[PDB]
Amino acid sequence: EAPHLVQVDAARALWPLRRFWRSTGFCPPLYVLSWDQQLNLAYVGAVPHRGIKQVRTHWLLELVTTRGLSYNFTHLDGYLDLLRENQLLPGFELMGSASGHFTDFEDKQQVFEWKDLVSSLARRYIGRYGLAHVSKWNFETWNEPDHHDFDNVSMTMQGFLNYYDACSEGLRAASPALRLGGPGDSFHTPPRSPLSWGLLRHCHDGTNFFTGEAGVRLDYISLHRKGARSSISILEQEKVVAQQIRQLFPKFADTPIYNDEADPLVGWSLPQPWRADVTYAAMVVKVIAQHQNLLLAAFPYALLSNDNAFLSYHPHPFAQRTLTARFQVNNTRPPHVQLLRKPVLTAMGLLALLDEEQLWAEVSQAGTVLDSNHTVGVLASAHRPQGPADAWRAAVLIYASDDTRAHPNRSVAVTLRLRGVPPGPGLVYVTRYLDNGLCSPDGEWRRLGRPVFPTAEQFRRMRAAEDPVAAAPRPLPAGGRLTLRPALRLPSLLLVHVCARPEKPPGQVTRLRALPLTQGQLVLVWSDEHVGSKCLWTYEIQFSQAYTPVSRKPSTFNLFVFSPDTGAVSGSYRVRALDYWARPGPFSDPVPYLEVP
Ligand SMILES: *[C@@H]1O[C@H](CO)[C@@H](O[C@@H]2O[C@H](CO)[C@@H](O[C@@H]3O[C@H](CO)[C@@H](O)[C@H](O)[C@@H]3O)[C@H](O)[C@H]2NC(C)=O)[C@H](O)[C@H]1NC(C)=O
Ligand SMILES: *[C@@H]1O[C@H](CO)[C@@H](O)[C@H](O)[C@H]1NC(C)=O
Ligand SMILES: *[C@@H]1O[C@H](CO)[C@@H](O)[C@H](O)[C@H]1NC(C)=O
Ligand SMILES: *[C@H]1[C@H](N)[C@@H](C(=O)O)[C@@H](O)[C@H](O)[C@H]1O
Ligand SMILES: [Cl-]
Repeated sequence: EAPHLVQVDAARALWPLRRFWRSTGFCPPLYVLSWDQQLNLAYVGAVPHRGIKQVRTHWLLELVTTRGLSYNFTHLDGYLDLLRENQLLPGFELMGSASGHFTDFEDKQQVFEWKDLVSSLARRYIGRYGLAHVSKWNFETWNEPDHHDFDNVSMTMQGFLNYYDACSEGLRAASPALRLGGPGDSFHTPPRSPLSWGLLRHCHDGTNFFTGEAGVRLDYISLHRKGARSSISILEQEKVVAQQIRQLFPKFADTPIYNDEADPLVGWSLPQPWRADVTYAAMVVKVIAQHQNLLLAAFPYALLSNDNAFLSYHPHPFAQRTLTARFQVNNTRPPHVQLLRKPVLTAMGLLALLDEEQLWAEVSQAGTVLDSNHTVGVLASAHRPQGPADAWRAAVLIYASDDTRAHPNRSVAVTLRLRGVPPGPGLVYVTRYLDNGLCSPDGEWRRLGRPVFPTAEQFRRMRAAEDPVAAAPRPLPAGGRLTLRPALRLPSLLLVHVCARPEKPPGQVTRLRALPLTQGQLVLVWSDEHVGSKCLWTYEIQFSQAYTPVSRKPSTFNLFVFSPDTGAVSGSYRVRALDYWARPGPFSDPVPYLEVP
């Protein structure tokens, strides 16, 4: 592209910037407690600053069995505990037959039983995690009721309404604070998608199966719309459906709309080279910027989820719609699993640095102003100080993305003119850059000859490309102004982080834990919930076999694979935050690790 001017005015905070994109999801195949999944959700929960919050999970109610009605919740307990351990919430689709029990939602007895199952499970988890926590969950209907083969379950139009009423009453009986929505489907033009449009009319005007009341609770409306490789198309399609909802159903004018399957392209398992690397990452940011700049900044849009928490399959470790790249290394004894962080997951960590107020910004090319429906765009945020562990911040995230198309020839000259940064102590800036040249684990894999079972050393070389290229903190010029002139590739992401120096140093890393990978290798993962500030250079890790630093390139991602040359991993580990002014936080409580022949 021709040169782009990107202006950001830090003195001009316009309105809130809600972090509406912090969701992923997946469908188990016909698993959720496997070691593979345990590693996967550790990667998902390791996005800093709760950058991913929800995991929308299909078939949760196939993790419950019945007797008689009694319910065995053992498997469901295991999955929800695993999300909880990783600071994640279920996108709780009320989806499953309870291992064959439910077959017909026009059978009155089954409808009552469904309500009891939903009451029972809700009360259980309110008891297990607390009401405050469970009230944050998006309980949702069965996935895509108009595009699903219900098979051994009979789910008619009326059945779906009966089912819904049982979901709603089941949750109500447990607590009125619990949230329910649906249908989680595309809303094709009537007379298509009868169960989806039918749900809305039923909730607007229909009769409640249990109470006879006119209308039924619907806390949010969830749709699914994908891009067919176009980013802007997602937004376009959402607006058409939201307008039809608004016109047909006056009561839903302020009802929140979710797009909880908002992917570039339908079909997660289809190999696509652009899914492997920064191409997918930059498009995801582009879609988000489009939503903030062209919609939210007036339909009541509240949530966007990229449905990309699936585990990839041989022979396509990198090329599927996944946050991680899975390698089932079958030539070791015993065989083991390794995951790599793909650029899309790393990108969610850059988005996570965006703060609560949107700053004025303008992108232009030779004086023509361009909105986010273009290949180059920006999201800029500012943060107002909380306490003494906090201070003023600005985060500027620039994308260069031609959707699913990557051209190795293609670059863009950007001039970033940041002004209006308020006076503050120890002002510094840090840049983080991602492109396919420097930061593609898939690139490194292909350069090594695409080994199906990479060696330990080969895995090290691939992982070295996971993190962005980071420039050390530099002091900001006086007058609160900064001009940068980066060359950006297409695709690429550039985050410019400007921080004032908090009075106190970082807080403590917590919930350190170690997941075994194989002999001589483990994953360390931790929480940043008490660290306080986002102005972090790295997490210093120490190992006592006393304590010595594990030297590594800077990384703010809350997970590290330890794979020393020696295979000596027995001992204890501890982790602490290091800020932009070289001040450490307190070390986490340490975690022991013992390999036993
Ligand atoms: C290493 O061992 C594992 C055994 O766990 C092998 O995993 C299996 O890999 C195949 C893919 O080559 C998977 O089959 C695929 O399933 C999907 C979804 O149903 C389907 O779309 C594909 O066409 C294909 O049938 C299979 O699910 C998977 N099984 C498990 C339990 O993970 C892996 O292939 C072995 N690696 C090598 C190189 O032999
Ligand atoms: C519940 O299911 C689990 C695992 O599937 C099993 O270990 C447990 O014994 C079951 N409890 C029953 C049948 O009461
Ligand atoms: C985005 O730009 C294209 C032309 O490049 C235009 O046809 C489309 O309508 C635009 N969409 C929006 C929502 O601005
Ligand atoms: C939505 C979608 N049809 C699927 C896909 O695109 O692969 C997947 O994202 C999800 O499991 C479906 O509900
Ligand atoms: Cl996709």
